[PDB]
Amino acid sequence: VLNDILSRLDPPEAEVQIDRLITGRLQSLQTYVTQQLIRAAEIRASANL
Amino acid sequence: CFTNVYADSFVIRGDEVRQIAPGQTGKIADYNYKLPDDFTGCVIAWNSN
Repeated sequence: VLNDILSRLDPPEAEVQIDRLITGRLQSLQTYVTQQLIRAAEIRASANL
Repeated sequence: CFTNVYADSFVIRGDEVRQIAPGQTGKIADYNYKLPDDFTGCVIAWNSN
């Protein structure tokens, strides 16, 4: 929970924690987007067929 | 080289020397002198008993 980190820790370490969270969430989003791209290529092949 | 150099001089007690640093809290940091979290520069302290 981002809000708990913001409210609980001091900014110097909350910044590192939110950096970790942002990296993780960005990686998850990138994985989802790549999977969507591949599945959409599959569906485009199906639609061409 | 730098475009701005600002020597800030004052006196504290030894236990409070730790408070003169970015991201610190306490009497001195909260109410007397507060550095920015992204402070760039040097802090120098020496006993003057």
